[PDB]
Amino acid sequence: MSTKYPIVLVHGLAGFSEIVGFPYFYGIADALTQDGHQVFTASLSAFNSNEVRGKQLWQFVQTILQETQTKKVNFIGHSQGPLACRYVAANYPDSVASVTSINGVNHGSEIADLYRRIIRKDSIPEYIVEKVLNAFGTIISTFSGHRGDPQDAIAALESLTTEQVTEFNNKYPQALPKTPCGEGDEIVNGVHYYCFGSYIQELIAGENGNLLDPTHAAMRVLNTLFTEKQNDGLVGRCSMRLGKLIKDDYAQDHFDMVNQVAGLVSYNENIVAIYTLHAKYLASKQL
Ligand SMILES: [Ca+2]
Ligand SMILES: [Cl-]
Repeated sequence: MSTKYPIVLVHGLAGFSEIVGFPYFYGIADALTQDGHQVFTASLSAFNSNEVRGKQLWQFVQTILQETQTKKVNFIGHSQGPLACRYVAANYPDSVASVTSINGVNHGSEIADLYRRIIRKDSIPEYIVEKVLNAFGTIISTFSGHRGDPQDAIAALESLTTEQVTEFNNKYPQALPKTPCGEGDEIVNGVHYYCFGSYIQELIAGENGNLLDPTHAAMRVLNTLFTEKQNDGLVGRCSMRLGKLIKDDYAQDHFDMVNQVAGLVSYNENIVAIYTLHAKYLASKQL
């Protein structure tokens, strides 16, 4: 069961593989190709708007469609990636077979909102300020070797705020939940939409691998700062919703759902198998 249309993995941290030394979707393109699927990876700019990432993505896809002569692509995006995918699907539906959003910031990130308030010097209790700053420094240091300037992250997190995703969502409403925390239509203008998510949970005798992953400790701290108690450290469970829900109750953090860092995840969960099973599902729908 390989897909009719090529899979395009989409993320919003262009430069990751060059700076960090391994792919953002850790182990995923390899496993999908072992299974017979055509796989591309689109790495889009972190420091740009969602619209501008969507335009970069279209240029990427137009380019691969010329060569595969396949007409359409199946997008699999994580975090900011789905917003760029949504842009291409809304604009160029005849070129998009599906959009699959994995822990997408589809309605905004409470942590991005909080970081913005910090940079604006709103009155935030200092203990909250330190939790955010220290988690970001730990994440940024784990991947890049430097903790960064806290104004380093601004250009990136701005496009993930509830404000800026709301504005995006007004222009590109396709497949968005109607009800608070609902599902969207599976098919809009011929494009199939699917979503996956996860949230941090205290269950038994994990977390195993993740005990060695500094990003997981950062996510666990960030998790405590949200009004939405079910979240993945960066995005609240309901904010991830787009199109048809597949599964959103994995006990995983935001990074874990891309098998990071370096395959350190909770509970010896096989994250790559989430992606390979989903590819077979897409193929099963003649995509
Ligand atoms: Ca992890
Ligand atoms: Cl990458």
